[PDB]
This record gives sequence, structure tokens and C-alpha cells, in this order.
Amino acid sequence: NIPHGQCVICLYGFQEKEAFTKTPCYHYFHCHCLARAIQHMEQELKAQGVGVQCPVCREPLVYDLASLKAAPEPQQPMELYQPSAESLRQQEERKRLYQRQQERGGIIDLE
Amino acid sequence: ALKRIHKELNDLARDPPAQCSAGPVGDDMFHWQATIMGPNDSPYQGGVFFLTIHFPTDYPFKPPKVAFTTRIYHPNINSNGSICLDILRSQWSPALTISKVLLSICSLLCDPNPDDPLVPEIARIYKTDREKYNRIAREWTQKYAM
Ligand SMILES: O=C([O-])C(=O)[O-]
Ligand SMILES: [Zn+2]
Ligand SMILES: [Zn+2]
Repeated sequence: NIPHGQCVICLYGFQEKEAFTKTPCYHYFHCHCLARAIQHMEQELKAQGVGVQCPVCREPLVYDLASLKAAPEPQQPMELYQPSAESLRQQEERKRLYQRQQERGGIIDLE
Repeated sequence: ALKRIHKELNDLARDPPAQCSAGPVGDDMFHWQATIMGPNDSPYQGGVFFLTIHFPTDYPFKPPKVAFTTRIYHPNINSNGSICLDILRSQWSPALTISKVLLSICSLLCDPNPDDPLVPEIARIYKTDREKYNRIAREWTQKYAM
């Protein structure tokens, strides 16, 4: 029915009524996500001189860009960032290490 | 870019690559600091190395800019902290992640690529006198990163 895995471009999974596609190399992407990837590849190729390829496995890709662009963009809630108590403790320790390196002339300062 | 950046941040908090950390500098989600503990298979063992990460507007479709902040003696990293590494330029893909980039740099520290150097004298020494090379790399680690 609906794919159980993750889209590697946006890092979200697939939900009911979302628009997604499956490549000939067996990889699933939201339609919107693959469209964006292809646009960038087309730009880079032109600036050097097809070579549009799957982001996962590098297999040359067949596609229709307009069809992919027409699909609805998934509405996906942003994942909040709430550092755990342990993470906050770890960040404080890093601050101390950085300070010592500065004193040693061990930090590159490009100014 | 921002939703993708939040996803990565949460994954790197749950399950970061061995010996590494990464998170935002202050309030700015597009500028991160990372750390690498010197790999046990390298002359950087025991040191902690800070790096800077800047995400471009079109991330993840263009690569992050990654440089060393901690001084390091290596044929592929210069005195400005610039890193010569394929996946940071010609070989980037939107399937890659910061977690994967950190894993790649760890590998480069263990095994340099002397034939594509940023520092010709260090490359000459690496190729002609590895004993001298590892000695100097350890000496810089001890002075600056420990
Ligand atoms: O770079 C230096 O000056 C050193 O490691 O002694
Ligand atoms: Zn997606
Ligand atoms: Zn593929």
C-alpha cells in the first residue's frame, strides 16, 4: 500500500494521501523531493559542458520533470529540537576544551 | 533547508557517528560546530578536533562547507584548515548527511591521500619518510589538541 521506509532527500516517511514515486532502481521519494534534486543536477551538467542520476545509487534516471512537479507537496510538521539534560551537560564540557586550545595558539583564526 | 536541518540535528542527537558530535552555534541553525575525537588508527589519537560547518541556502542539494578550526599536520589539510576531500565538492549528493561526512573525515585522518596534497612539503615527507611524518603529526596533536 504505502511505503514503510524513509525519503532520503527530506528525511520524512510516507503518509496517507501523500504523493510519492518509485524509481526503476527500487527507491522511493516524495514527488516534490525528487523534482528538486533533478533540477539541480540539470544545472550542474550544463555548467560543465545526460548525467542525471539517482541520489541513492547513481543509476542514470529516466523521468518527466513536469509530472513530478505537479504533485502536491507533503505537509510535514517541523521536528522540534529539545536538547536532553545529558546533551546540555556535554556541550558545557566542549566549551572548556575549546578555551584551552585557544590559549595554546591551536585555533585557526582567519582574521 | 530548515526542516531537513532539524531532522539531521535530531538524528545526530539520538545516534551520532562514533567519536563525533554536532550541533548549532547558539541560535543559528545554519552554523554548526562539530567535534572529532582523534581516531585510534591515526597519529591524532587522544586529541579532540573542532570543526566548523556552514550550510548553504540550497542544502541538501549543494554541499556543506566544512573546515578544521583546530590546527592539524596532514597532507590534505592546510594552514587555513581547508580540507581536500572528494565528497565536499565533486562527489556530493543530497542523499549524504553530516553524519556521513564526519565518518569520511575520520577515515582520511587514518589514511591520507598524498598524491592530491594541499601541503607539498608534508606530502614529500609522508612519501619519503613515514616515521618522520607520524612523529610530527603526534607532536602537533600534543601541543594543540590535548
Ligand atoms: O608547529 C609547531 O611550532 C610545533 O608543533 O612545535
Ligand atoms: Zn521527501
Ligand atoms: Zn536508486
